[PDB]
Amino acid sequence: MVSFKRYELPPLPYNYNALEPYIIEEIMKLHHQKHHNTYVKGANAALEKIEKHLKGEIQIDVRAVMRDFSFNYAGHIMHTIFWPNMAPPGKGGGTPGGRVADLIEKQFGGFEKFKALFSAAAKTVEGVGWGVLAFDPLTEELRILQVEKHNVLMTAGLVPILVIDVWEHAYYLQYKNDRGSYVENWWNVVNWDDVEKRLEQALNNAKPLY
Amino acid sequence: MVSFKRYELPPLPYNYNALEPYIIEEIMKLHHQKHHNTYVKGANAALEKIEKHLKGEIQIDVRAVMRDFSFNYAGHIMHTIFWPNMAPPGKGGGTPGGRVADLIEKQFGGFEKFKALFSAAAKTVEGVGWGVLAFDPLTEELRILQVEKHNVLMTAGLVPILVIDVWEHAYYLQYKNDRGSYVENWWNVVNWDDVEKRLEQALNNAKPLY
Amino acid sequence: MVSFKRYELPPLPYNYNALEPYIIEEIMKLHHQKHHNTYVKGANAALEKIEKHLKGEIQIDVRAVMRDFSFNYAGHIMHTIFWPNMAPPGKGGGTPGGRVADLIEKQFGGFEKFKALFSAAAKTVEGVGWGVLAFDPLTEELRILQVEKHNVLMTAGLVPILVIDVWEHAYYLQYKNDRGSYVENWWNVVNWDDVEKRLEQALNNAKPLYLLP
Amino acid sequence: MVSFKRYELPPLPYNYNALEPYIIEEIMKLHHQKHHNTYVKGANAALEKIEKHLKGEIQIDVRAVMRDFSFNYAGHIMHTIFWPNMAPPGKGGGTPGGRVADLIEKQFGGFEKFKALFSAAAKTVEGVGWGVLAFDPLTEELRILQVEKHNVLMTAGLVPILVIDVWEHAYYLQYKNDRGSYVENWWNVVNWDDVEKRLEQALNNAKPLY
Ligand SMILES: [Fe+3]
Ligand SMILES: [Fe+3]
Ligand SMILES: [Fe+3]
Ligand SMILES: [Fe+3]
Repeated sequence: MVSFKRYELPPLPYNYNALEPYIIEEIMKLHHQKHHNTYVKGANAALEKIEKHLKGEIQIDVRAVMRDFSFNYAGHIMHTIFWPNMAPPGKGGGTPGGRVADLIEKQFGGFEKFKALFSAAAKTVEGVGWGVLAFDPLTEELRILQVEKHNVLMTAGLVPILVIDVWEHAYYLQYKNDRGSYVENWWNVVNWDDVEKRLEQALNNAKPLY
Repeated sequence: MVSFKRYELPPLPYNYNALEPYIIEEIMKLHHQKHHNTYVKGANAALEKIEKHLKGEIQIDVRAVMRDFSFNYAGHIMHTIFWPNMAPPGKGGGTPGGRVADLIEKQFGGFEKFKALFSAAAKTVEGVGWGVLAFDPLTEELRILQVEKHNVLMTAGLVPILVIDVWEHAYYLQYKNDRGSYVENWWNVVNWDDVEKRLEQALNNAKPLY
Repeated sequence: MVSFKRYELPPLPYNYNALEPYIIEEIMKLHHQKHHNTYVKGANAALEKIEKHLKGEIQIDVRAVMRDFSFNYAGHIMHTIFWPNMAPPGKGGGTPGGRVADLIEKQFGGFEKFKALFSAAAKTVEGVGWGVLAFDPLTEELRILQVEKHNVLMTAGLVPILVIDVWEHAYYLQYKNDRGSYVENWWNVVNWDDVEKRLEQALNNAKPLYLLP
Repeated sequence: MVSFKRYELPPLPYNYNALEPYIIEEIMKLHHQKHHNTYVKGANAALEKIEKHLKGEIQIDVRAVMRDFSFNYAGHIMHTIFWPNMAPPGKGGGTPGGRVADLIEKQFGGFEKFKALFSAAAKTVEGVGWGVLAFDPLTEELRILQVEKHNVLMTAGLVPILVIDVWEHAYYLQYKNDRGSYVENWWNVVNWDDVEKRLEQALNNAKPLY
């Protein structure tokens, strides 16, 4: 038995204020340094308990520790995708090209219509959660869904390639209750290059994965 | 637009009575022909609604339809993994070798410790759900977790390689309320070569996705 | 400190085979002696942990232990209402009268419309759960809802007066996957006298719990 | 048939700035006028769909509409309890007497032990939700629990007599990520007069409902 590899906080791919005016520095700071850090620490702490259990040192509530692992792992991986999904206005914003634009044209009937559907998915998350654009390994097509918290409504298989955090902490300081305006403005920092790089990996690796 | 690719019910890799005496024919029949078919039909039905919305013919409750998609897609993919995860005793059962056994030693301290943990995870799912052995693309390590329903507690990233269905319909006609005995018996039909193939694909393809 | 009062498994109000042919003896036996008993034990086990935590004897995961309490307490109270909600065919079945019929006409446009809606609610629970007819203390009207597991989608305030268990263990041995047939057959053992009494209590007692008199 | 009685947004028992310095005016105002109002509308909108369905005027997804009703009704009743559970500091805060103090002594081993447990329950809500002190009709005793969102982990029977909102919108503008500090400060505005009156009604009324 070798000890588990610890999860690590991935640094932001841009400065804390690089997403202004659309997302303010203070949100980015809090979001990355308080919130994301906590998921990393929480996922590791769950695995530490599992380890002490396996080594016969303690007897854990397997369901409880696994619920802790699930929520914190999911928070960790969802944000790890969230950050590079965005970029400073210029590098971020506008409309996609390449392979992403092609499937969006094919599945959703154009960016316009995709954007409307994704925005509606994000805006209408009940409570806190995510709007998610995912690659389906079973059909090699794009799917849009919601995730509640970090780990509710998410499924096996589906590979998130573009996600928006619609937890209240993601916008409240700036947009107050107005999640709709947040989602509208988030489009101006979407890093279509990062998304494109993900659809590439998925088209190559996801079906041959399942 | 191109109309979404439909999901389809996979055939079982063996006859309905082939996992006897561990899982009786009537369960396998009902489970595949009734339950799994419902998920295929529901996942498609959800995507038909999204299509009509995209064609501008109807307006949908995006949240509601994506919850339907989520549950049925999850049910479909989880069962698609579940069937080939099992095999008629001989091909099914026993103790794993290869890379599966290798990381089972590294992560869990051996087959018996792993078996005990996986079994406890499976047995203690609250309500209906799944015990899941998954490959973590962020650490390239095994993780065990539970899923409730098909689409609760599941996270992005984690690739399920071995799953056990602990919904009541999976065992009740034979084991009645005794999920524990069903879980103990299920080990005798696990298709470890299938699990091995899945882990190999996961080691090859999963990490370069996130 | 004296701490907590324990939950106990109630007896059924009738023999295990008393709801036949609509619900078979085997289901009633397993459901009561194994499933319901398990919730009683689970709720008590959670309260024992909280106790030890409060005495400083251990330090629990409060979230985890409260999740266990929630699920098992909910299972216990839901089955506690479920059993007397039914009665052997004769006392059970048929159509309600009294205050329940009055509110069903007002809220739902009659019994046939109510039945169609309640049945749809029960039949379409995603995964395992309950169909629930409840009294709303804020409006003193009936409401129908679903509950998933025992403790998901349930809200504060609403007082369940008629519930149907649509967990798979409630019907599978007899109806197999055909939850629809089970739901249809279940109407034949509804104890409307029990539902009526619950509504009487709700009309008298529920509103003041929330809107102070 | 009679059209349903609509839910209405109650006024607060005090002005938006009356809970300062513990909860700032801007939070109280947004929380009441935006958040609570939205639940009232959401619960009414779900009931209207049910009505139109019953009148044979529209098609509904019964599950979806009932999920909408559940969430919004729950948000409404929980905030309806939340507001009078608080009072301007002076009338609010301090230490309970009467029947509430008596049960706190007998069950939790006194106020400080109760406060520590309730605070722990509130602080550790996973995602958004509520810390709840409820009266249990089966035992005529107090119980503590968490609720996630407004309508997850709540059970039948239990009557909330004291609740704390730990949705991020309840604290984020003032306390940022520091929910712990919010929970600690909230004790200074607890209206124990209100809690005592709720308990007295529950002692009188709750058990016979079941
Ligand atoms: Fe976040
Ligand atoms: Fe299944
Ligand atoms: Fe049951
Ligand atoms: Fe709130």
